[PDB]
Amino acid sequence: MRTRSTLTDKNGITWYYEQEGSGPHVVLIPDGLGECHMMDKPMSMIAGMGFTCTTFDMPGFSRSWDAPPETYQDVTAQKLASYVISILDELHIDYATFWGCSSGGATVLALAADYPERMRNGLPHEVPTAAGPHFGQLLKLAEMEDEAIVKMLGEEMPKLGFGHDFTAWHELGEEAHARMRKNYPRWARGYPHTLPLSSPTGKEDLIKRPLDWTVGGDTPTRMFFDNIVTASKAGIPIATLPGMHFPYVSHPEVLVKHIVDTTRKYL
Amino acid sequence: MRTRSTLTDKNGITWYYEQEGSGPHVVLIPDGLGECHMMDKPMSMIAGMGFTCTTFDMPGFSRSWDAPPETYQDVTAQKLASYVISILDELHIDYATFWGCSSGGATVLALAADYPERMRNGLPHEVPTAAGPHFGQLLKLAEMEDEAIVKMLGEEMPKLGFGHDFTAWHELGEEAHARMRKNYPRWARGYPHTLPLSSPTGKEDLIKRPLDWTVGGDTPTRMFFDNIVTASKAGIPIATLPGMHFPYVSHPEVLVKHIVDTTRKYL
Amino acid sequence: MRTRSTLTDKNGITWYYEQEGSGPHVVLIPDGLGECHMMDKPMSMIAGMGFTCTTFDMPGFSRSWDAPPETYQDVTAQKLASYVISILDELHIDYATFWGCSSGGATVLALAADYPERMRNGLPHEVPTAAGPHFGQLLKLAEMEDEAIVKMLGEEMPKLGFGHDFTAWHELGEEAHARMRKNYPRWARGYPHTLPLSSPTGKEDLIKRPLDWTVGGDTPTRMFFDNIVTASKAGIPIATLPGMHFPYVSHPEVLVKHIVDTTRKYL
Amino acid sequence: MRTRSTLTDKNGITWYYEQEGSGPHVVLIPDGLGECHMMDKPMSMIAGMGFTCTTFDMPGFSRSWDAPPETYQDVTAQKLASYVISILDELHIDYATFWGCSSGGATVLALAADYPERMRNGLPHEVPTAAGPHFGQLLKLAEMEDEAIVKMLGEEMPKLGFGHDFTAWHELGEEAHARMRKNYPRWARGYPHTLPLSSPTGKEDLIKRPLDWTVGGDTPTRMFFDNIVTASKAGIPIATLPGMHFPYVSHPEVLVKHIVDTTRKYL
Repeated sequence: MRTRSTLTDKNGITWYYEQEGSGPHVVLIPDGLGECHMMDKPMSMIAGMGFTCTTFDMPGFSRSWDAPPETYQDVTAQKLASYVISILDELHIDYATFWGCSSGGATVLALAADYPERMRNGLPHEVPTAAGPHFGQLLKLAEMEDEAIVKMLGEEMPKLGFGHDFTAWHELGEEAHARMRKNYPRWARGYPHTLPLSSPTGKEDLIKRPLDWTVGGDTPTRMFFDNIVTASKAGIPIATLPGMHFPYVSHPEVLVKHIVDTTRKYL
Repeated sequence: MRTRSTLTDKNGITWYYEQEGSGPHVVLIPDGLGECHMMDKPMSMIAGMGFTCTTFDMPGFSRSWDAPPETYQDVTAQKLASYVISILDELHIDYATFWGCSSGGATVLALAADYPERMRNGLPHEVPTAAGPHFGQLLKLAEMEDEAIVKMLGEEMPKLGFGHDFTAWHELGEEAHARMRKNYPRWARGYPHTLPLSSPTGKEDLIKRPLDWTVGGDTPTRMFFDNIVTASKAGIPIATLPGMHFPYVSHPEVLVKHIVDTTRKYL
Repeated sequence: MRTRSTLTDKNGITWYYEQEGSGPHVVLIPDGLGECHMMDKPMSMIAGMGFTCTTFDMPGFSRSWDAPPETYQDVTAQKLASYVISILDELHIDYATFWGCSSGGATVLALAADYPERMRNGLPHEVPTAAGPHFGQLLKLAEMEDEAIVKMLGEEMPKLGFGHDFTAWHELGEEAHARMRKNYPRWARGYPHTLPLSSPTGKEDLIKRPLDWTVGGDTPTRMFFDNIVTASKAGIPIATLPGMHFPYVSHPEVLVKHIVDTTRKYL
Repeated sequence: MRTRSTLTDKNGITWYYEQEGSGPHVVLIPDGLGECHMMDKPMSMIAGMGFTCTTFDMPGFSRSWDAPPETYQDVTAQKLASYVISILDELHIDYATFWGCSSGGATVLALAADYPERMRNGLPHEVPTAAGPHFGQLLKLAEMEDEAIVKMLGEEMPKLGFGHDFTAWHELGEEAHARMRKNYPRWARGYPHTLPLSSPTGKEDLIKRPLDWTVGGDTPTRMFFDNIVTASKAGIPIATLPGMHFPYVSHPEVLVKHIVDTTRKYL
């Protein structure tokens, strides 16, 4: 069923990746934490609908930890899109539906803007576009702390702040949380400062390929208000889905329903 | 300071009203509960900025409870707008800034659509427009229950669902909560089933007068998402202010700052 | 089934009281708030088991608030016991089971100590014996504040501090909370400073009559730890029943089961 | 500094142990999870008071998991006491103060009952003595589930149920939580069926050595009510300390103050 492997890109990234199913390609880009096990529960549900689903740990994170520092420092949506294109090319994928949340969502936008020939349709979720607007207060200062306390402020927050199902978030498992531990400071040093102003949100870029922009049902309106305003002004289908920042974690069944339903409209 | 009185208008409504300050007129329309004491803390702060602030209990609610049944049964935004115009005329207010949340917001829009000559600028907050767009549990069924259980289901829900400031929600005082208890079943019989369909949200009505549409910063996105989409597509300035459904209760200082700042742009 | 009245005893207290049922007498003494509507749901369930249940508002509180200041200032367990004896005499009760929580529980203990001829068996719940028993807020300080802020510190804390069944706490209804609001400053001025030192907890006094001492199952252990230690060292049957400080509000059915079961062992 | 090593005892247990400081011996036995990193913050604070502190992971758990199945199946307080005696002998500790919570507390009691010559004074906390003196699901059924879901109900419950300082509980770190993951199913299969009944709580056993029995300040009264009743009836010093089930995690400083003060009274 699920297959796992490791492979290297000309960039020097040693990716860990997972695939399951057959049919049209769906690519699940993780959020900033870069832990693809968050997709573990949804993927089977997606693949069962007649799709081959692919995911991977992000460069420098979890089992993709063997990567050059430039791939997880000063990170931009454009660089992440290039990395996704690389791993995706190496996996002999031609053209695909892309899901992404947070920085991954930014990546999705960068994929729509700059590689439209490779996208059937895009699904971004809660894209950060402002300095500080991802959880609550400025993450952009967390880099000043020592690693242990960075991981401790981060793993102490994710449950109530956005991943608001303690049994599911914790159902990710202990090996995954141990990897996320080491992911937190790398994310804080490379993902908060640089990602927000790089999400391509211009009308023409958002319109190049079919785009379904979503927001967490229980997320406070102010966090990703700008997403809604931008999408609706650009004419992008914008909607809410159950959960907050990790709909695939807190509500895997509704996440797969949304993924499949949207993908089916653009086959 | 605060002046209070009771007066009858031609509809047969014996209004209770409050006024404070001097200067341009600001009218604070209550939410569906119709209890104007929720504005008690904000009003002084607004009036201190050089404004005459007027509020009142809604027909059939609290100290305006002595009113004909049609004024609080099968309630529509149009009926509420006519009642507000009546009380505004008798207080001989010519033209005013109007604030309204929920049904009051629906009233404000109805005031923009059908009485634009009387409105200087409008402020609606969290306008109900759908049978499902509400952070409760299908209000439109509550009318089937007994009065006591309607009021107790009511008073248990808005404190965390609609205010999220328990000490502030509760500082309203017990005479006010005593009125609100008796308001709850009347609200359930007359405000959930008829009011959502009646808010005029067409572009043409929304553009007649200056309009600042707001949503609670801490409201989860799905509750009034439609408000955001509609306002942004129509070109209406839309933003978030601290609080949820009762910003004047949970966050009075920022509520008055918002009211004053917006009103000052349109004198 | 319920009968209500008012009557005056020799102290000058104008009591409000309620009675229901027939059979052996059970008297439910309120907690410090002195609001007998907290027993509204339990009483019927007790009365249906073949008992006439009597309750009343405490002197100076709710509908018994027309009372001399001496009856609700510098309050002691002994004074409360004498008042309860007076009201019971006027109601032509000779002999009865007594329930009491907090100061009422203190009253029960004093009734066991000084009026053993009048009680068949006693039930006290979470009797305060120390200064500022509650962990977080020092009740012994509330008297320094003004009435509004006292009532707001009170009505705002009891719900999660004392009941943790919010839907039950307010189904008490509007009038009950309206009375309790005004009860708070009187309780704060008269009940935290003097009641804890007056509970008769000597071995011989606790043994004069059958005594079942209870603590809320969900109460933090330290709040009424002393109750457990004292009762168990004296050989008094001590157990917990569902709820915290207001078991008759949060858990009426198990409260009535406990009252009936214990009373049934001593007719 | 803290010293770390591994060693083998006659039972076939590959123990991981930690030691710090000099002076009289204080031994900190883990709760059922058997993870001694929970003592990481307290130990230094104890050592600074002039004590050599020793702790270890319990057989079959965390870094002591390489152990024969009999040491973590059908676990009794007596077996755990014998294992603890083995590890203390191997570290050539003669006589010491022992702290223990939950099963570790049961062990402490078993050490007082059956090895009193080795105990300076004993400190047990929240000893399980019944199959049902908690709130929710019967722990004795958890073994019927698959390991992943066993770990998932455990890690999802204790943070708010037993160890309630989420920032501290999570401050344990991810390597520790990764070990605790694999600890959960072994605990469920070997610790809840058999342990509650093996704690020696008879008066004669409890009096053999100085014993201070404690309960969590914020623990609900019903969880370890039996502990309070038993200790008070036997004449054992019984008191509350800040926290719930993991005081050394949630409130390390006061845990260390308690350990040191009690130990110093019996040096």
